[PDB]
Amino acid sequence: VSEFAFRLMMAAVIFVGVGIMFAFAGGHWFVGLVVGGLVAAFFAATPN
Amino acid sequence: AEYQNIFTQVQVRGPADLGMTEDVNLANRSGVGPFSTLLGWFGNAQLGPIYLGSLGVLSLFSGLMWFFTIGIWFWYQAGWNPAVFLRDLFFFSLEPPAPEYGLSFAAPLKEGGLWLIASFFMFVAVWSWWGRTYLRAQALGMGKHTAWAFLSAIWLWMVLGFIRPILMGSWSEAVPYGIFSHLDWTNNFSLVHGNLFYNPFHGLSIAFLYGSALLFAMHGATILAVSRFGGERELEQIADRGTAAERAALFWRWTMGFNATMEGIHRWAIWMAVLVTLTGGIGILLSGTVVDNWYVWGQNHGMAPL
Amino acid sequence: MSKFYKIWMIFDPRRVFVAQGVFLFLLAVMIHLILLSTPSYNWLEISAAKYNRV
Amino acid sequence: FYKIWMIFDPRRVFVAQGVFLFLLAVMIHLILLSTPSYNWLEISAAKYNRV
Amino acid sequence: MSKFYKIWMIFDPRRVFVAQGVFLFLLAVMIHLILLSTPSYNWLEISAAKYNRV
Amino acid sequence: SKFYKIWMIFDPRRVFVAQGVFLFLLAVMIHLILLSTPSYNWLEISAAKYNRV
Amino acid sequence: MSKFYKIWMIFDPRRVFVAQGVFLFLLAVMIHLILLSTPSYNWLEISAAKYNRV
Amino acid sequence: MSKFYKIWMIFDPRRVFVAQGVFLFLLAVMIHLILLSTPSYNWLEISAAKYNRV
Amino acid sequence: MSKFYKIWMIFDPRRVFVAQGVFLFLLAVMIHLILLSTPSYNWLEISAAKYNRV
Amino acid sequence: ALLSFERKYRVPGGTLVGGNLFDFWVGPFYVGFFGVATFFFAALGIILIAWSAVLQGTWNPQLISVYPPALEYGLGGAPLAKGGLWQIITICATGAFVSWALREVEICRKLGIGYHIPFAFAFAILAYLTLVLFRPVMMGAWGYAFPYGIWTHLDWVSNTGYTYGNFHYNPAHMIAITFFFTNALALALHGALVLSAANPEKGKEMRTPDHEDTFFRDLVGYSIGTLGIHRLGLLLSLSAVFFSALCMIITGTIWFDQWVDWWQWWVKLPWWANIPGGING
Amino acid sequence: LTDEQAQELHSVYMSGLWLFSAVAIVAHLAVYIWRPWF
Amino acid sequence: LGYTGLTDEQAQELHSVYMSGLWLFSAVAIVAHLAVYIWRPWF
Amino acid sequence: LGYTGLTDEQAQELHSVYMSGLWLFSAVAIVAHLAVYIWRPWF
Amino acid sequence: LGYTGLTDEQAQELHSVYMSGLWLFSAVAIVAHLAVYIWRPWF
Amino acid sequence: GYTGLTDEQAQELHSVYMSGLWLFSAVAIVAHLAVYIWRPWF
Amino acid sequence: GYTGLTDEQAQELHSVYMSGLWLFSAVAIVAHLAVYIWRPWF
Amino acid sequence: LGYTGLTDEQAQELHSVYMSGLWLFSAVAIVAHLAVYIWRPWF
Ligand code: BCL
Ligand code: BCL
Ligand SMILES: CC[C@H]1c2cc3[nH]c4c(c3C)C(=O)[C@H](C(=O)OC)c4c3nc(cc4[nH]c(cc(n2)[C@@H]1C)c(C(C)=O)c4C)[C@@H](C)[C@@H]3CCC(=O)OC/C=C(\C)CCC[C@H](C)CCC[C@H](C)CCCC(C)C
Ligand SMILES: CC[C@H]1c2cc3[nH]c4c(c3C)C(=O)[C@H](C(=O)OC)c4c3nc(cc4[nH]c(cc(n2)[C@@H]1C)c(C(C)=O)c4C)[C@@H](C)[C@@H]3CCC(=O)OC/C=C(\C)CCC[C@H](C)CCC[C@H](C)CCCC(C)C
Ligand SMILES: COC1=C(OC)C(=O)C(C/C=C(\C)CC/C=C(\C)CC/C=C(\C)CC/C=C(/C)CC/C=C(\C)CC/C=C(\C)CC/C=C(\C)CC/C=C(\C)CC/C=C(\C)CCC=C(C)C)=C(C)C1=O
Ligand SMILES: COC(C)(C)C/C=C/C(C)=C/C=C/C(C)=C/C=C/C(C)=C/C=C/C=C(C)/C=C/C=C(\C)CC/C=C(\C)CCC=C(C)C
Ligand SMILES: COC(C)(C)C/C=C/C(C)=C/C=C/C(C)=C/C=C/C(C)=C/C=C/C=C(C)/C=C/C=C(\C)CC/C=C(\C)CCC=C(C)C
Ligand SMILES: COC(C)(C)C/C=C/C(C)=C/C=C/C(C)=C/C=C/C(C)=C/C=C/C=C(C)/C=C/C=C(\C)CC/C=C(\C)CCC=C(C)C
Ligand SMILES: COC(C)(C)C/C=C/C(C)=C/C=C/C(C)=C/C=C/C(C)=C/C=C/C=C(C)/C=C/C=C(\C)CC/C=C(\C)CCC=C(C)C
Ligand SMILES: COC(C)(C)C/C=C/C(C)=C/C=C/C(C)=C/C=C/C(C)=C/C=C\C=C(C)\C=C\C=C(/C)CC/C=C(\C)CCC=C(C)C
Ligand SMILES: CCCCCCCCCCCCO[C@@H]1O[C@H](CO)[C@@H](O[C@H]2O[C@H](CO)[C@@H](O)[C@H](O)[C@H]2O)[C@H](O)[C@H]1O
Repeated sequence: VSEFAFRLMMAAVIFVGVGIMFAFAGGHWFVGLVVGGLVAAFFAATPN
Repeated sequence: AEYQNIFTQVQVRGPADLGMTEDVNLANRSGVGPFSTLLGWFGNAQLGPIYLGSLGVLSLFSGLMWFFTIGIWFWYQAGWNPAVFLRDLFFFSLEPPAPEYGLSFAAPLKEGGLWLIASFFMFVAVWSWWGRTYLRAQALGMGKHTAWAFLSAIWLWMVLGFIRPILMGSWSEAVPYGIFSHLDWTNNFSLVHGNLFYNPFHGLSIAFLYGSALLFAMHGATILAVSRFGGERELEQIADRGTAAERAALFWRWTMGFNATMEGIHRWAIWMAVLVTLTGGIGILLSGTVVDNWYVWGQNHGMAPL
Repeated sequence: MSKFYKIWMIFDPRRVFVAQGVFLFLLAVMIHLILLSTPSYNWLEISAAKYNRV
Repeated sequence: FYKIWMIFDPRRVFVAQGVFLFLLAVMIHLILLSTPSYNWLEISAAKYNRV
Repeated sequence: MSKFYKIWMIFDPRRVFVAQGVFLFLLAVMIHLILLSTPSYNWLEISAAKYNRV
Repeated sequence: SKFYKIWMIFDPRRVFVAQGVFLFLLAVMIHLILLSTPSYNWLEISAAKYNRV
Repeated sequence: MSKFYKIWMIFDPRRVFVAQGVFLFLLAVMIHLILLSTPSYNWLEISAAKYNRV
Repeated sequence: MSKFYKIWMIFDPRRVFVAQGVFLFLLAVMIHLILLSTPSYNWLEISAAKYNRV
Repeated sequence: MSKFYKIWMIFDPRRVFVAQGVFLFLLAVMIHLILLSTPSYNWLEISAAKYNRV
Repeated sequence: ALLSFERKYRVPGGTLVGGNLFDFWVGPFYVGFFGVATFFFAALGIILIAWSAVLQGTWNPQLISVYPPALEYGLGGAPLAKGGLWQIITICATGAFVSWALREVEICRKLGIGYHIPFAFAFAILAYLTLVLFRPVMMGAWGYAFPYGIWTHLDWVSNTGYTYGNFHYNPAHMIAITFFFTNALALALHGALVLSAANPEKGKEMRTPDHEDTFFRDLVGYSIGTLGIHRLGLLLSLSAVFFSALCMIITGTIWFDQWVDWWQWWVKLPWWANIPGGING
Repeated sequence: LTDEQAQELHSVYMSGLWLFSAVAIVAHLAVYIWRPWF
Repeated sequence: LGYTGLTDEQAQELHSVYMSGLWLFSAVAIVAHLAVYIWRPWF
Repeated sequence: LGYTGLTDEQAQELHSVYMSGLWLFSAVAIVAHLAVYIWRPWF
Repeated sequence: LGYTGLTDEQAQELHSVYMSGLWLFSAVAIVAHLAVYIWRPWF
Repeated sequence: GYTGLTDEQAQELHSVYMSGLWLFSAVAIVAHLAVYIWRPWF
Repeated sequence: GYTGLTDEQAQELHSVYMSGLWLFSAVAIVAHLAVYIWRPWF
Repeated sequence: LGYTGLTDEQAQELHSVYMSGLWLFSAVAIVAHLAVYIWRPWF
């Protein structure tokens, strides 16, 4: 399991979690989806 | 695991390559731009230079005018509201004039004249860009293959927007400049002409689109499967055939019973790609002008039960 | 207003001439088309009405 | 339990533990706020007649 | 304006000639098309109706 | 104490970046949840309090 | 104020000039079309109504 | 306070100037479009209402 | 307390400054949009209603 | 007969099943265990298609059709005349495709090359199974699959696409179409560029990968490189097929109404949902 | 992953776990006082 | 000196022949426009 | 400056003839504008 | 600084000519705005 | 130290992080105290 | 100096940029005053 | 500490200047908030 692979699985799961959280908190699924995608992309693009 | 050569595991960067010059006018050439590590994980991370000749600048200016004209009309449809503009962006449309104007230029600006202006802009831009591709092939002494491959798609585009409206006698037939407006134009075109599925040239165009996907999956997989023998360097495998070319040929020789060469597979590729738009343009041209109901036509020509 | 000539020392004459020609042509076509768009200025239809043409 | 830091990469272990704990905490907090019996905002709103 | 000639020393003559030929053809066909589209100046229908052919 | 070992392993730059992003996300979460509740929409609290709408 | 010469010691005159020309033209055409949109500022419409061309 | 001159030791004027230009132009056009959105501040239509041009 | 400055040693001044600028401008835009959203605090609506503009 | 360079590659080995029982070449074709399997399945499928033609009463190649069982049979069997021949031919087709892929795996092993080709073919096989196995089973009826006729399977396509309005509004459909169209564009560009480099203007020297990099940087200010273009082609085709199978796995299972209404969620975003003006205001 | 290094890391991790767990336990007791769930 | 690698005398000759062609084309255009405007004016 | 390095006399003559052409074009445009306004004014 | 290779004197004369052009453009724009505002004011 | 930081460096970074955290904690405590005074939520 | 600018030229650049900023701000202040006179927004 | 090559005095001066900017920004923010509360309190 490469560093990139672990970062990718973590990005997916953190995207799901923060998307759920901001979908409930933000009043719509779109806000949660956008926040999750943004944070996960910023996480996965950055290496270790 | 076993490496599959889909991403470069190690990147290397060196001097900025400014390219060659056979008959290139160095003056119009730009300077090397930045380097993209993310995009370099898939290919050449270098950006630029960009050649900006006389047909190139003409194309840039005309395309800027076309896109900007569509944008201004979209803002007008928004009530100049940025929030609406970002809400109804897909649903906007710079529609052509309604059929009662026919081919006449005497249409109100709000009633399709602006569409005529933007269409002129895009026409000029695309034709100057075709000239640009031909000239850039000319400067480096290369064949004009990219120019003709572009001319195929240009002909489909001209049929959709210019030639078919002229033949039908109304600008109302042409495609609007909208996101879902042109999707709806496509679906309505099929419904009006009676199941475009039974257009033989629509079927041929789909055959060659499916064939382009099949052929590029096959060629990409083949070249990646022999990239361990330097299969990527296709030009040198043409000039000096290696074990990569022979293994690639023999795979398909033993699979299908026949094979290509390192050069002729690209002849297959270019023809498979250009037949898509060639047959598509023919089929759109015949629709309405010659056949108004493709399913009844199919019935009369086999192709469908009576 | 007696010093503009040296722009020809910072601008390639071929590039600027082509840019000017393209710009003037596009602008002229756009204005002629706008005039044709307006029913009060389309000279073909104006002469059609004044001379009683179809 | 001592070999956990050896077989398992400590960076992975720490990141996974932190992310999982944060997600589980927000999930349980959302579950509480969903039901009308442990939603502190709604309960206090009904308590002081502030809603 | 008696010195307009030296522009040939700036732009390639073949370039200018082929570009102006393409431009002339495009402008001519565009004007012909505009005139054909308008009912007033569509000469074919003018000769059809005027000679009572239609 | 004894927690300074957490700074012997993890890179401070990514730790600080993640901390900033997480804190902004959490603060946005709390403010958005509060404005989601009609009982704590301070804007509407003032609108009714000052007889605005 | 009387010191703006130092912007061109770093910026390229050619790029700056071409970009500003394109921006000025885009702004001008955007404003002209804006005025043409509003019927209270559509000079062709206003002249058509004043002289009874419709 | 007036010691921010070292910010250009941190940021090149190359990127900073273009970013400032695009940002300020974008804010200007955004706010002007916002004003055009609201009928209470669309100055062309308000001038039409004052001068009875509709 | 005083030992805050060393964060500048840890972090890139250029990247930190760009991130702070983009984050701050996005935050300001978001808050202004939030205020505009409620008719309670849409200052254009309040001013028009107070001054009888719509 | 062999190519002028073939003999040094025609060596034993690489076979998954057998190893000398079915290690030979019939003409150019490599016959393996899976070669035998795929020949049997394909011959059976073709003969059964012809037999279904005579049961249908037509010999027009464009009128021959082999329909699946009706919706009433659910996911069960069917008489050969009703939907059974279609089920047998689906068995034969699946077997033939899988055997073809595994025969390609054997050929890859014997030539010492990568397995990109059988993998890319497995993508097409799974799209086919999405249309004939996954979607019908998730829906519960073999009658939701397509018939085996040249023009009747287009009738299946049209009826399915209009069961959900205009299918153009499926977003997975949109990304799949963008992938297909850009894949065709990429194929055109790649073929043209390589042919232009290998075939110069007239009677002059052949060009170099640097020359084609130069051409595409002078054209669009970029070049992806000769390894990158083949990566991109494989990715575009495989992802087009993936999102094709995706658009038809969520259709009639997750979304049931006209797909256009999907795009309502964006225009009803509360901040600008109720603004007057615009197309939908 | 030397045994001393891993053991010290384990000691620190267990200490932090106990601290966080005690804080959570105090929170749980205060919550039960606020409202019982069982 | 210049860009196209030409002199002034050959430029003069080329300008002369191009101007002769332009005047001929424009004169034929003028004659055609007169014929049409007499046939059917647009003013 | 001196990206082309054209000798100042050459730039002078180039600008002079370019302005000659520009003045010619603007004069023809002015004449056409006057004719159009007289035929059918927009003011 | 001095990225583009221009020197102080070149920058000064370039700025002088560009500002002369800017003032000319601004004066033409001012007179055009005055004419339009007289024809139809917006305030 | 496998991340490059030594014991003195680690102690300095940890102490600075703790002091910043406690300053944030004082600000947050004041904020929550003010919010509770304005209206209790318990 | 991450672009090769010394103290003097950095100071001079900041002074001229600030002069430009103040010029822009003065123009904006005049515009805002004129608009608020034409149509106040409070 | 490192990771950027800076010195102690460079970090101190950069932080002091940045804090001057931050305090100016926050003072303007306080003034604006007070003005808004006066014009229309949200509390
Ligand atoms: C309900 C709708 C109808 C239908 C209605 C139509 C209509 C109408 C058309 C097609 C056409 C096609 N259909 Mg169909 N089609 C249907 C069902 C299908 C199905 C299916 C599985 O059901 C498939 C695979 C297809 C596939 C196809 C393609 C083979 C073909 C499009 C070729 C192409 O790539 O043009 C894409 C390329 C272009 C259009 C030219 C673009 C190139 C030019 C130069 C653009 C310049 C770009 C510009 C300068 C800048 C771009 C802007 C920037 C990027 C922002 N159709 C159903 C039955 N179809 C087209 C065709 O030709 O077939 C006869 C066509 O007109
Ligand atoms: C009426 C009921 C009570 C209540 C019932 C409870 C109960 C029961 C509990 C809490 C707990 C908490 N409550 Mg409470 N709580 C209430 C409502 C709230 C509200 C609100 C909006 O009203 C807020 C903001 C909070 C906030 C909190 C937190 C202070 C605390 C959870 C800590 C945590 O999740 O760490 C997780 C987050 C992290 C660890 C961040 C680090 C992870 C990052 C994101 C990813 C890892 C990367 C990084 C490099 C890893 C390094 C470190 C690793 C750990 C190795 N509560 C009401 C008032 N609350 C919990 C607690 O007390 O914990 C001690 C708990 O058990
Ligand atoms: C064989 C048929 C297929 C095909 C082939 C094909 N397409 C082609 C070609 C070929 C062979 C080209 O050579 C040509 C090309 O250049 O490709 C890269 C092209 C092309 N196909 C394109 C698109 C395209 N092709 C499509 C389809 C297809 N093309 C078919 C599937 C489609 C679809 C499916 O709709 C699209 C959208 C373009 C990428 C390109 C033609 C570009 C062109 O003509 O551009 C003209 C410009 C405009 C009209 C608008 C420009 C908009 C800009 C924003 C203007 C401003 C620019 C800015 C000022 C730049 C600033 C830069 C500086 C900061 C440096
Ligand atoms: C996944 C990306 C694209 C792709 C890739 C791809 N295709 C591939 C490969 C790859 C990488 C191969 O290696 C393999 C090959 O050998 O290519 C020549 C192949 C192949 N793709 C083929 C076709 C094909 N690919 C298609 C599509 C695609 N292939 C994708 C777009 C299509 C479409 C879109 O319609 C077709 C028709 C073959 C040329 C070949 C596989 C040949 C094969 O399966 O061999 C064994 C079987 C036979 C020779 C005949 C079997 C006959 C049946 C038993 C009876 C008929 C059943 C069928 C259901 C009838 C339906 C008829 C109606 C639908 C009209
Ligand atoms: C750069 O690199 C590259 C190359 O080059 C270097 C390449 O080239 C290629 C390849 C690309 C091309 C050549 C371009 C053209 C390709 C296409 C347009 C793609 C689509 C292709 C086709 C439709 C072609 C036909 C495809 C198929 C599937 C037909 C295959 C044929 C058969 C089904 C026969 C299979 C036979 C088998 C398995 C043997 C079975 C044997 C037995 C059971 C026992 C013996 C039996 C017998 C004696 C029976 C009779 C004989 C036989 C077997 C056959 C003859 C008789 C028949 C009845 C059929 C690529 C991609 C490339 O990138
Ligand atoms: C929807 O919103 C609307 C449009 C309604 C309202 C929004 C309006 C907005 C946002 C407007 C923005 C306006 C702005 C930013 C305008 C800026 C205008 C400027 C700066 C114009 C400057 C023009 C300068 C010109 C035209 C200079 C021209 C110079 C020449 C022609 C001379 C050529 C130069 C030479 C010869 C240089 C010689 C020197 C050397 C060394 C060769
Ligand atoms: C939507 O908006 C609408 C359309 C409604 C309104 C908008 C209108 C707008 C924005 C209009 C903008 C108009 C502008 C900016 C017009 C500018 C026109 C200019 C600058 C024209 C300049 C023309 C110059 C010409 C024609 C020069 C011609 C020169 C020659 C023909 C001679 C060339 C030969 C030379 C110089 C010899 C050189 C040789 C040697 C050896 C040096
Ligand atoms: C629905 O229910 C919800 C989800 C809303 C309720 C749930 C809430 C939850 C899950 C809350 C969880 C809260 C938690 C776990 C909060 C943790 C907060 C922490 C750890 C805050 C720490 C802050 C520390 C800060 C801000 C430190 C700042 C440091 C400075 C300002 C100094 C800068 C110097 C640095 C960064 C390094 C110095 C450099 C050298 C070389 C020493
Ligand atoms: C969804 O939730 C809503 C929106 C409802 C409410 C939630 C709101 C939230 C979560 C708000 C969050 C707000 C935050 C975190 C605000 C933080 C603001 C801060 C700390 C801003 C700091 C700004 C600092 C600035 C602007 C400093 C600028 C510095 C200068 C202008 C001076 C130039 C600097 C130089 C020259 C560096 C010195 C370098 C040398 C070499 C001397
Ligand atoms: C903030 O936004 C700004 C304002 C800055 C810019 C944004 C602009 C935007 C958002 C633009 C959006 C553009 C879109 C979505 C365009 C969509 C275009 C589509 C989907 C086009 C699809 C098909 C178009 C076709 C097939 C057009 C074909 C046109 C021709 C073949 C040429 C037509 C030529 C004609 C009609 C005759 C021309 C000759 C004369 C004399 C008029
Ligand atoms: C994977 C990333 C995206 C995650 C998406 C997961 C599916 C949806 C998860 C959230 C589902 C519940 O999320 C919540 O639902 C309620 C349903 O009333 C909606 O909330 C809406 O109604 C509630 C009352 O019920 C109001 O208080 C609120 O003002 C309004 O927006 C929103 O949708 C969201 O606040």
